[PDB]
Amino acid sequence: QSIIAYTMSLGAENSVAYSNNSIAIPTNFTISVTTEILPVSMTKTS
Amino acid sequence: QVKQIYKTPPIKDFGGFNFSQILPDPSKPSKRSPIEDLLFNKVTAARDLICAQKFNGLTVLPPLLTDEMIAQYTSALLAGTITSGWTFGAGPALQIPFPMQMAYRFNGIGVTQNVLYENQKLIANQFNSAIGKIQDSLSSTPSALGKLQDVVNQNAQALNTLVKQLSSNFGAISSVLND
Amino acid sequence: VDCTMYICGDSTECSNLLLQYGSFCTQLNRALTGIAVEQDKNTQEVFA
Amino acid sequence: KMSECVLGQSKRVDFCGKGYHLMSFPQSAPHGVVFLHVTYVPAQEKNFTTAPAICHDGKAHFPREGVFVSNGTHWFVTQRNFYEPQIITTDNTFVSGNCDVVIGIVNNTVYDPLQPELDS
Amino acid sequence: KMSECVLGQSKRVDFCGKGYHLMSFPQSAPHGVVFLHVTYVPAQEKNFT
Repeated sequence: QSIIAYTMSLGAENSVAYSNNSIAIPTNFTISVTTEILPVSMTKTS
Repeated sequence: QVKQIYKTPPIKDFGGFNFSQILPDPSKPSKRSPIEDLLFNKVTAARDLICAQKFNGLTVLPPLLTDEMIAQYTSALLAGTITSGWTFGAGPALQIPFPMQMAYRFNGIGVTQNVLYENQKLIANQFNSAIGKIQDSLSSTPSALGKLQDVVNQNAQALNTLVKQLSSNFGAISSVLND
Repeated sequence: VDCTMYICGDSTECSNLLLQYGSFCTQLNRALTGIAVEQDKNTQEVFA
Repeated sequence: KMSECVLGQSKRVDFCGKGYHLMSFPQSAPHGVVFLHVTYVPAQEKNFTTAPAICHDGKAHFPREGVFVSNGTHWFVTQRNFYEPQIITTDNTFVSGNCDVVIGIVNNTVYDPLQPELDS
Repeated sequence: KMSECVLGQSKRVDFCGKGYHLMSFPQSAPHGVVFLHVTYVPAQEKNFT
């Protein structure tokens, strides 16, 4: 257990096989739910 | 914006579109496109302004993200949009031929795909010519990048006025206080 | 707006006392000119 | 956001959530509002082989709303966002010109649904 | 603008360039970003009844 400093990684590493006569198509799906927050008002004074 | 990082295949054939003027160049250490290098060049013993403003109570901090990482992000986005179309924007990426994607976009705008299928060489020639022309144009015109210059000039002017304000008497005997 | 006509007016003693005080007039005029040109920019951009 | 993502369906990408937007629900919060977005996500892909067009009887046929795929031995047509095989007929294709111009065309047969019943 | 005109195709007029939008490409610049737009333009009209 200690403190370590480093250089971050931008993200994962991926490559896609590209060909002049190839294609891919999905077969199953999924339903997802997300949440977002937004402020509206603020307090009145005198 | 994106979670993964994509890479172009080593072979650079896409049915007749050169695309060389925008892809990263492995030779240059900055791994930047010629357009990017032109933009960077176009946009621009003694004490530097940094230390000069330093030694009066003003400091400049460095940003968090660096140009290499920014270029990496840009290249990843470009490779993804070239290889997979819009599919990777809402889930896993799926490969598809470039003329096929062009036909889909032409159907989307509202013209039947045979028109594209029978004019491929002409379309490619026009595309390459347009890329060359825009390269020449942004190389030539020197007055198309005002806004960033104005931002820098405003910041510099504000700092210069602030530092120059120190020498005013404000109605007293002398500005210097030790005297 | 003009600095002197509102601050001092026509008094030379006030003027040559004030010129040592500071350089606020430049900033004031710059801000006003910026707003003035921004108006025409807005009109051009909406209608042309 | 209230105007566009709740009272209807939005086509703008990433405006009303990540994925393909379906519906929305609002909720009340102190000095603020809360949104719930429902989205559709594909999965479980599969590899295939494709061709641009088919030349049959000296004529070129194009898909009317779909795309041509091959399982290795046969050819079919399917929608872009889901897998379903169907027999290539003349009711989901249209003809335009001969097959001496389009690059990458293949040779196959086209099932005409008129002939078998006209012969029955 | 980056979210809408790049990751997909937009139908709003004059939002991602002049003319009919097809695709776009981003580029990086000091303290800024640059977008390249590709559009479609018809020509060579004719009269009919």
